[PDB]
Amino acid sequence: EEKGQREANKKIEKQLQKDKQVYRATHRLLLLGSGIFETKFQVDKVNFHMFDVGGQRDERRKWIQCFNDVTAIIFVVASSSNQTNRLQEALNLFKSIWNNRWLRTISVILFLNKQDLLAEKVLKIEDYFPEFARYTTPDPRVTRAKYFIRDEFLRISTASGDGRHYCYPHFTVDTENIRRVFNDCRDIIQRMHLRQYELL
Amino acid sequence: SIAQARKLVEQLKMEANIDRIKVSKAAADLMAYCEAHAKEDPLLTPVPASENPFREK
Amino acid sequence: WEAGMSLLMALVVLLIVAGNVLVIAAIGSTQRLQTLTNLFITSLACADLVVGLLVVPFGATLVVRGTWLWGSFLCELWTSLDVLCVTASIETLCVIAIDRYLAITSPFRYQSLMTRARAKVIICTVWAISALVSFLPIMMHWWRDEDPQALKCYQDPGCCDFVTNRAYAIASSIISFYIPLLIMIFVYLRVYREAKEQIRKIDRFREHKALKTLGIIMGVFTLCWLPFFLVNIVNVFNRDLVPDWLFVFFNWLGYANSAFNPIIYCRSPDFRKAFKRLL
Amino acid sequence: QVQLQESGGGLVQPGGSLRLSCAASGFTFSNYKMNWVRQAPGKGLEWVSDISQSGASISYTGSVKGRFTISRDNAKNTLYLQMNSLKPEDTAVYYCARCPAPFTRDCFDVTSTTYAYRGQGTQVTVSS
Amino acid sequence: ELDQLRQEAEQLKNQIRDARKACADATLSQITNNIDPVGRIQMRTRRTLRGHLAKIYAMHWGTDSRLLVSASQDGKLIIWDSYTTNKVHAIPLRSSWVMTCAYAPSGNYVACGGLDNICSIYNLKTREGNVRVSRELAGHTGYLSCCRFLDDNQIVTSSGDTTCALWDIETGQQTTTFTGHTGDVMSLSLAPDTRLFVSGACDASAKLWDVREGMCRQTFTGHESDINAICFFPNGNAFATGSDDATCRLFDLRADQELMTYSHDNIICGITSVSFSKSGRLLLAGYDDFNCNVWDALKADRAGVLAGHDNRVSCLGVTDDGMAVATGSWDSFLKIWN
Ligand SMILES: CC(C)NC[C@H](O)c1ccc(O)c(O)c1
Repeated sequence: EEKGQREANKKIEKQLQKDKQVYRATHRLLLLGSGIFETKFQVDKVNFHMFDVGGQRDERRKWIQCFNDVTAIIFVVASSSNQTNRLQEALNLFKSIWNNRWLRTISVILFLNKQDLLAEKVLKIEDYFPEFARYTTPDPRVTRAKYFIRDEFLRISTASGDGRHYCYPHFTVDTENIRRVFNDCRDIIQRMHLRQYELL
Repeated sequence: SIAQARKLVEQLKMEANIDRIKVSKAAADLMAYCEAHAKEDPLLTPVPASENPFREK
Repeated sequence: WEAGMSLLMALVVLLIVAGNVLVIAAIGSTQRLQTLTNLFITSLACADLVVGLLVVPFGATLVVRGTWLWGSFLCELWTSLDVLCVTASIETLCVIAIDRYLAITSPFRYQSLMTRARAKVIICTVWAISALVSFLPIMMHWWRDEDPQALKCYQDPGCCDFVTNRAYAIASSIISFYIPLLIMIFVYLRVYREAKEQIRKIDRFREHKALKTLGIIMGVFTLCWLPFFLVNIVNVFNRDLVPDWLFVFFNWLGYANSAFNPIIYCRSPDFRKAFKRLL
Repeated sequence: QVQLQESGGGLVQPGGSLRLSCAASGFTFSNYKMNWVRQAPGKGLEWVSDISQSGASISYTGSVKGRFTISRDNAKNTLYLQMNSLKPEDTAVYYCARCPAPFTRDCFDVTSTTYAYRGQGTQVTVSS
Repeated sequence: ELDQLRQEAEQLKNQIRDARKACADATLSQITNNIDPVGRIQMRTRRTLRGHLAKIYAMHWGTDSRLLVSASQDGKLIIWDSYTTNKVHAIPLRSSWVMTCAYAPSGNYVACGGLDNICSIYNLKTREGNVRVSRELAGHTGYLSCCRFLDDNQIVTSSGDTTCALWDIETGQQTTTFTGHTGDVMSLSLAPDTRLFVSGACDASAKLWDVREGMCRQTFTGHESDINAICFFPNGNAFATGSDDATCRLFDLRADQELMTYSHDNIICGITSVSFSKSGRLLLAGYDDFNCNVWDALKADRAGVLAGHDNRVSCLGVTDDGMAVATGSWDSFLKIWN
């Protein structure tokens, strides 16, 4: 029976070698902003699995830890948002994610969505963030507002980066969205390797 | 909001009628138990390697 | 003044051994350090350890005592072992450079292009190339020159000099230093370009840091090994240009290169922690 | 049991001043980062302010910057929110929230609508 | 008319508090002040099970004390033979994100689940010779955090939706539901009799449930943060809870009070898992600082340290015969200690 156990172990180990080679060739992304929703795509023969975590009850401090080793978190934010300050809520969520000890090495791809909404809105952002009256760009109104929000996020991000992770903000069409996720993942891996060699 | 308080009082009443012994009795019970099954704990009492199935058969 | 030379040789041996032994023990004891590239680092450390343990003491005896004292067979064996270990060390440095190049240039396929089995096969191939370039030629008398001075050097047991013919000198220098040098220059130029691009994307400190690291690596390697190989080629092409003591001194600088690899490739925080633990 | 009792809320004309006090019990008050949250009529829970363990790092929402002041007295295990120049847009129920875990910079779920470490809150009404 | 019920609640609370204060004869540390100190517990690693690609989230032994199942978020359920280190079974899972796994007392079935909000039950004894998915229990509105078998036809599960459920496996229906928690239920421990079970949630409270009635018997508080792990004492008259406040707490049932607290000033990390020894005098607790601590459950003095993992310890594995412990970690390795 020991020989049978050894044979079964050999078969299982061949299968596990195949599974290991297939597992390292895939990159897992956490989309944020029936328990889970998968989305598999391929860019330049590189496979990506994105996971939308629905069917949860808005208390994330426990099930978020499951994504300790993803390649990136795609953080979607509405630039426009009984109207509550949802932009500050997104800022606080981003700040809590950026400083979690189990996510201190995960880079975040920030997507500032609904730019046409904010555009038709500018002609209400100053009642919150009183610093908008002094901010200057580094119509002009929409540029001011969008770059101000991007700078708020970057200010949160560059306070504890530690060089281990970064933020990749974009203004947002799935074509360039997917292309950008691909390019940002490439940059993330490259920066990880460069930091490992004492070059960054 | 009224049923909340109502059957919350109900719940706390369910957990009110309970025979509670003194903590000394529970402490003594746990102590005597831990002491009665001492020889049967391999981790606490290292067993000779001959009978340990993780060193030799 | 010879006492100074003795002290210097002793200290060189001490540093080489100590450093490589520490690297080996650190990579073998801590599980966190048992990575893929650490296999190449282990190969390099073992090669430099064999150098410091066997090649340097006999060379030091040759230098101080002024002659060879262990016969002809041991002279041939020592020459072979020296060439083997030098070639292994330099080629392992080149392989580490190629591994970094692959990791940075193809970040997505690097998981499939590099495996532990492939790393083992690469290390075995490097050591086999070193063996077949060092031990086979020197023992089959293919490295022997036909000049009367070379004849006297080979015929006398108390003489162990590095006199070769054009063919063997050229081929050994090419397979040991020049090809690795070119490959390293290539890969590290590409790595510097990629680092500069990533720095531009992020944005002074970073450019300085990358330049300093790459300069340390390449300048140390070159400044230590290039003079000896240049003198070796020009010596096999013309004997009366370069004196002998300069040749031996450049060879010993090449040897001393063996003590800097632990400090150039094992300064990571995990390495520092393993060293603090052990030492 | 973990308890957070808020008090000091009431009615005040526009442009007045108030001081909300949150008394904590059932945990080491000094090892946690504290927050003030609020919920207005027909609205969701909105984060207002936060203060760190020592009391150095303080953060406000832009809507209240220059008016509200958060304070922490660790000797008495008390949190304070001093509000000045109150506007009708501040009418709401204010809650005193505690971060979930100690010795941490991240504060998750303080506005989750069912957070366990949040008090009952006090009413504030700014009107004639 | 609502204030009199407010003070009805007040009267109930005051009565229970005073009745608890009355049963305060003496502290556990007092009556246990004349026992023999356990001494330094020096355990070594005997087996290192490798093969998982990603972090391991849970493990369970099985009534044989030889085989054991492990779940890894690489999407794998591996059943190992701890004696020989050989892999007896390797099961690929639908959803990669698993959080718990259970070995049936009969050894014929295995169970897993996670962020998929489903409890998958696989059969192991098939004339086909290949492991299949025998059942899929659905109905939870949150992630599954723990599941435990009662027999080959009943399983108790805890979900992130602040609810627990008893499932009949043949019909695949939810026979009894257990509600009352105000946070995510993270762990559940079955009593040896299988009639009661305790559950700890993120509201910093534990609850004792009777299986055959679907009602909460007792509630226990005293932790300052979320409770991540809960384990029954071998006799079934007490239990232990590990929390994010960097402490462990031993509670008693018949006393209805907290009995003991295990903590140290230099420990500022949370507890991820707990488990007793066969005698129950050694309390093993895994921490986020990559180590495991062995406390003297009667003296509250740390007696041992298991330090062989380079990442977060996620599960503990005391066997039924008490011969070995199993530790899983986020480093993708399992370790057997004796
Ligand atoms: C003193 C001699 C034996 N050392 C020669 C030197 O170590 C060397 C190493 C590698 C070579 O390819 C070589 O031609 C010469």
